[PDB]
This record gives sequence, structure tokens and C-alpha cells, in this order.
Amino acid sequence: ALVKEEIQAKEYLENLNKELAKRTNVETEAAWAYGSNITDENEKKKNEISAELAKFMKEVASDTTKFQWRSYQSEDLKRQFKALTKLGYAALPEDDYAELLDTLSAMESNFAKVKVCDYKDSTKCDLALDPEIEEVISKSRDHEELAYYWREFYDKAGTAVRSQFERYVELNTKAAKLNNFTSGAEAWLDEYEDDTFEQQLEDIFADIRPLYQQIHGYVRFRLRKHYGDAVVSETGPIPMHLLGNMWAQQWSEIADIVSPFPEKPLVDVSAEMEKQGYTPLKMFQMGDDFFTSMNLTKLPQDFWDKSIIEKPTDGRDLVCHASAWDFYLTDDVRIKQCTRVTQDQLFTVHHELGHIQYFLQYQHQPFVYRTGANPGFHEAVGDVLSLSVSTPKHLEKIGLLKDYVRDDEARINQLFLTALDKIVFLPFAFTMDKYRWSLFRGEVDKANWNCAFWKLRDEYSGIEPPVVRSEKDFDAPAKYHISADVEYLRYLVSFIIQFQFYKSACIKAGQYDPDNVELPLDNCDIYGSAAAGAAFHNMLSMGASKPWPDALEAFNGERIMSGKAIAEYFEPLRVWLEAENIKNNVHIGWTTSNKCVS
Ligand SMILES: *[C@@H]1O[C@H](CO)[C@@H](O[C@@H]2O[C@H](CO)[C@@H](O[C@@H]3O[C@H](CO[C@H]4O[C@H](CO)[C@@H](O)[C@H](O)[C@@H]4O)[C@@H](O)[C@H](O[C@H]4O[C@H](CO[C@@H]5O[C@H](CO)[C@@H](O)[C@H](O)[C@@H]5O)[C@@H](O)[C@H](O)[C@@H]4O)[C@@H]3O)[C@H](O)[C@H]2NC(C)=O)[C@H](O)[C@H]1NC(C)=O
Ligand SMILES: CC(=O)N[C@@H](CC(=O)O)C(=O)N[C@@H](Cc1ccccc1)P(=O)(O)C[C@@H](C)C(=O)N[C@@H](C)C(N)=O
Ligand SMILES: *[C@@H]1O[C@H](CO)[C@@H](O)[C@H](O)[C@H]1NC(C)=O
Ligand SMILES: *[C@@H]1O[C@H](CO)[C@@H](O)[C@H](O)[C@H]1NC(C)=O
Ligand SMILES: [Zn+2]
Repeated sequence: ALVKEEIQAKEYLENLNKELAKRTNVETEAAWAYGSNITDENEKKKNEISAELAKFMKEVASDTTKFQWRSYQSEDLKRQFKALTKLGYAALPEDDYAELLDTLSAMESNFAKVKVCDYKDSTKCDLALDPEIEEVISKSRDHEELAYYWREFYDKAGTAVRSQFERYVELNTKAAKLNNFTSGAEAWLDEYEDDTFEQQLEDIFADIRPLYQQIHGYVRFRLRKHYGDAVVSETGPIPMHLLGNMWAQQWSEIADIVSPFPEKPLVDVSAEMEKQGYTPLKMFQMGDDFFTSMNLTKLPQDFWDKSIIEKPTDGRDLVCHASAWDFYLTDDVRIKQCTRVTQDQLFTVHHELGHIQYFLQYQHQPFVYRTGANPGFHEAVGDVLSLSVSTPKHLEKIGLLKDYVRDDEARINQLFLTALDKIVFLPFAFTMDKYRWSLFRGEVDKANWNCAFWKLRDEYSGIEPPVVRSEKDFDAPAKYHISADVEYLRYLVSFIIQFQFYKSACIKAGQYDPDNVELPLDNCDIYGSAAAGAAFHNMLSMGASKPWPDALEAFNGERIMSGKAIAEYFEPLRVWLEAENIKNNVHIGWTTSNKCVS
């Protein structure tokens, strides 16, 4: 009978969760070893342990059918059993699962090993993306130099992996269907537990898109003054290599060229960090201080002992894209980051530390619940603090910003600088998954896969490649998360909800009042705020024990993902920008790109 079975099921879950945490520990150590040190031997070891855990999860999913779990009284036990039925890739036949794993590692190791020749010295052929190629893209204003690096990089990180990528789409689809999702798109969307999730994101994106078009128009206008009309046209998509980032996903590296008031301060503290003798270790201690300042949890010793916080000196291959790692024990959490002493890197340290914090906050939950309320909550945590750290308020406290006068013009420069990261990214992130979803769904023929990518980047972001591409190229895997099979919607969701969290944390801190000119949202510093830290503790400590609207509610009492907060933060910029574009007769919008030949 059911009453007795439900008591037995509770003990069954308590043991199984512990066993899964322990088996996942072993798989995570192998994945960490390989990401830290890419070799044939560590590849084998990573993929072999994974295959062994996949076999066990098949057994678990089969054993869940012995329990009448859908008939139980406890919503909590039913939620745990539902989590165990979800096998993902482990639903695949043994041989197909091993093949998918060898595919994933071939792509991610391809990405991690790309090197290109110096533009000025064809003899020097060891420039990696991080840091050598990113340094040119962020700093050079030689448009031909920029196009050279763009093309070398995309050809090596994108095109070289087309056949592996094709086989990955096939096996990802096969797995999704063994789980009875229509495709990998639906499997990814299942993490949000909301069957109107895509529509909700279309609606929010539609509300913020007019602001994006204004920033896009003003930036193109400023780039025409800098490079001239032979390089940038008034009416076409912006050539992406001029935007200071290899994927044009954030434009803040060109702020010194597009800032609304060039004779007024523009915050860039990298040179003061270097002058003060900052190191990667100090930036991480800094991040640690900020979370502890809010009454949140200090980094444990294993973090300091076992983290990799600067790029190795030896000549060994590895993955430099930054990552944060839960080993599913107690306090065994770590970061691997190729720390560089720059303003943007100070934000990236706090982003990674936000994941680590959420690990420490939920580590007492059963293993199935030790993950974010939805993937976007995991990405938002550290960005709430980064939003605070980026303020002239904070940066003056830590001595990194000197002789700053925050008048109306400086305020516009700062809001615009923030927008070049936070608003510009929204169409970018949406397209990373609209592209992969349309491949997963079978909506694009293989003959049209490259131009389908560039057509989305054009339609949504109004950017295009520096040179003509065709179906002979394959550019999408040139983005880390596409080669590494990491879902990207979590970041679009994060960039919307991180404003809901920031606004609420600022109000709780006494740092934001919409009716007080002295407390504007865009200069709020939540450093030292126990009240903001309490709201974080209340939410993060839940892990995935409840549907995410319950976790949002634990933070601020709301249950709805909403673009109200991000619009409120940027509303002074919107008013100023619309007027400035009219004042300057700035053309808005763009004609269809000519850069991808079908
Ligand atoms: C994705 O969707 C798939 C369907 O598209 C689904 O696959 C189905 O899963 C069913 C298992 O739930 C499975 O059902 C069994 O069918 C057996 C015989 O089927 C054969 O002939 C089929 C068609 O006629 C062929 O296509 C198959 O390949 C088969 O070879 C039945 O013998 C079997 O029965 C037993 O179990 C039922 C269920 O019992 C439940 O639990 C308790 C037990 O305590 C019951 O009292 C309770 O009420 C509940 O019924 C018993 O009632 C019965 O007495 C037997 O013990 C069962 O019906 C089905 O065959 C299978 N395929 C298809 C095409 O239908 C996948 O599981 C889905 N995947 C995921 C991950 O969700
Ligand atoms: C082991 C793991 O999945 N860790 C996650 C954090 C988590 O979800 O628990 C993580 O490191 N996630 C990192 C990306 C990554 C994802 C998957 C594997 C390897 C790396 P990140 O989000 O912290 C990296 C960060 C610099 C990032 O990618 N930001 C976006 C906006 C970008 N495109 O740069
Ligand atoms: C990298 O892995 C190899 C074997 O794959 C191992 O011998 C070596 O010690 C590792 N290198 C470093 C620097 O850890
Ligand atoms: C610090 O956090 C704990 C809970 O982790 C709480 O009990 C304590 O009262 C908090 N401190 C302050 C100053 O609110
Ligand atoms: Zn992240």
C-alpha cells in the first residue's frame, strides 16, 4: 500500500542522493583535470568516468518505475523523483553516448587549442584567443588588423569543427527524443518549468528592443566619425570587428570612442589597478570581502588551495574560458580563471564568485536540489554584485576612481557604458539559442546552416562579419559555449532578472529610492549590506528545491520574470539618447546584410 511505500521511497531518495553526489564528485574531478590540462590521457579519463556514471543513471531511471511516485502526498518527494527520471544524454545507447562524449571533447579541445599567426610577423604563430587575440580585438583601432584576426580566429575555432558539430546536433536530437522531448530545444527549455517561457522572453525582448536600436544607431554614427564612411555605412549593419569583442556580444571596449560626453569622465580603472599593484589573488580576496561584507559565506580553504587563478606558465594546453566548479562534497568548490588585471576582469571574478557562493549556499540540500532555481538564477548572482562594483560610488571607496565629479554628463557616460554591456548583450544572447534551437528542431537544412547563423545576428543585433562568408565557412562554434555545448538562454534570463535582484537589494539596502535624487539606481552600492545579503541567503539556500518563482518570491516577494527593472535602471539613458539621436538626425535600423552568400 501507498502510505508504507512513500515512507520507503523517502529512505530510498535519501541514500540515492548521497550516492549520486559521490559518483558525481568523481566525474567532476575528471572534467576539472581535463579542463585544467588538456591531454589525450585526461580526455579518456573524463569520458570513461562519464560513460560509467551514465550507465548508473540508466539504472536509476529504471528503478524510479518501481515507486508509484506520481501518487505520493509529498510534493517534495515527487519533485525529487521527477528530477531522477530526467536522464538527458545518459538516455543514449552505450555506444552513442561514448560517441557523443568524444564529439564534445573534440570540439571543446579544438576551441581551447586555437592559435594564430601575428598580423605583423608570420613567423610568430602562438597567439591564443586568451589573452593575445582578445588584446588586439579590444585595443587595436586598425580595421584591417581587426579583420585579419577575426577571420583567422573564426576559420580555426568555427569552420574546422563543422563535421563534429553536425554529429553533435544528431546525437543531441536522438537523446532528446529518448527523453520524449521533441528536440534539444525542448530539453533545454524544460529547465525553466514554464510552458510559456519562450513567449515571455519574446515579450520582454520586444519592450527593450527599441532602446537597443537607439544605442545601435548612436554607436554606428560615432564609428562613422572615427573610421569614415568607407569602413562603416549609415544604413547597413555595423561591421562587427569594430565593436571591441570577438563576438560583438558587449561593446564596452570602444567606449572611449563612442561615449556621449568625451570631455567628461568615463570610468576605466584598469590603469589604476595596475598602478596600485593588483594581482589575481588580490581581486579574488576582494570579491570574497564583498560577499562576506553582506553577511554571506567566506570562501573555504579548499577554494584557495585548489583554484587556478592565473594562466599556467608552462606550455600546456587547457581551457581558459572562465569557470566555477562544485565538487558536491562539503566546501570543495573552485574556480579556473586566466585572471588579467583589468576592470572587466574584476567583474568576471565577481561573476565566478557568484556561482561559488550559490554552491556554498545550497550544499546542504539533497543532491538533486544542489543547482540553481533555474539556470538564469545561477548566472545572475555575481552580476548583481558586479553591477554594484561598477558604480562610481564603489570604485571611489576602493581608491580605483580618483577626482571624479558625478555631474549629469558623467552620469550619462556611465549609464551608456553600462548599456554597452547589458542592453547590447540581450539580442546577442537570444540569437545564440534561437540559432541552436532551429537546428535542434530540424528547421534549417544543413545546406543553409551558416547563413542561418548570420541572418539571426543581422536581424536581432544589426551586426555582420567583416568579410564575406558562405556555406563554406561554419562560424557558430567560434563562440566558446557553442563549441562546449553550453546552453545560452541562462544568460539572457540572467541579464533580465539580475536587475530585478539589484533593484530589490538596493531598496533593502536603503540605497535606492525613485523619489530621491540622491539615491539613483545606477549609483547603488550594496557592499556591507546585511539586509541585501539576507535576501540572497533566503533565495540561494533553496537551490532547486522549489520552482523558480518560489525562489524569486523568497528574495523580494514577486513571482514573475519582468523587464520592468532593467527599463527603470536605463530610463534616464533612454530619455537622453532618444533626444540626442533626433538632435543629430541619426539614422535608426539597418538594411539586410550582404555578408553571407547563399
Ligand atoms: C517515451 O514514450 C514511450 C511511448 O511512446 C514510452 O514507452 C512505453 O513505456 C511504457 C512503460 O511505461 C511501456 O508500457 C508497457 O508495455 C508493455 C508491453 O508492450 C509491448 O508491446 C508494445 C505495444 O503493444 C510494443 O511497442 C513494446 O515495445 C512492447 O514490447 C506491457 O507489458 C507493460 O505492462 C506492465 O506494466 C503496466 C504498467 O504498470 C504501472 O505500474 C503499476 C505496477 O505496480 C500498475 O499497477 C500501474 O497502474 C501502472 O499501470 C502494468 O499495468 C502491467 O500489469 C504490466 O506489469 C507496459 O504497459 C510501453 O511498451 C512503451 N512503448 C510504447 C511504444 O508504448 C517511454 O517509456 C517514454 N520514455 C520516457 C523516458 O518517459
Ligand atoms: C561546471 C559548470 O558548469 N560551471 C558553470 C557554473 C554553473 O552553472 O554551475 C560555469 O563555470 N559557467 C561558466 C561557463 C561554462 C559553462 C559550462 C562549462 C564550462 C564553462 P561562466 O558562466 O561562469 C563563464 C562566464 C565568463 C561567461 O561565459 N559569461 C558569458 C556572459 C560569456 N559569454 O562570457
Ligand atoms: C597534464 O597531464 C599529464 C598526463 O596527461 C600529466 O602527466 C601532467 O602532470 C599534467 N601536467 C600538469 C602541469 O599538471
Ligand atoms: C548574519 O546571518 C545570519 C544567518 O546566516 C543571521 O542569523 C545573522 O543575524 C546575520 N547578521 C546580521 C547583521 O543581520
Ligand atoms: Zn556564469
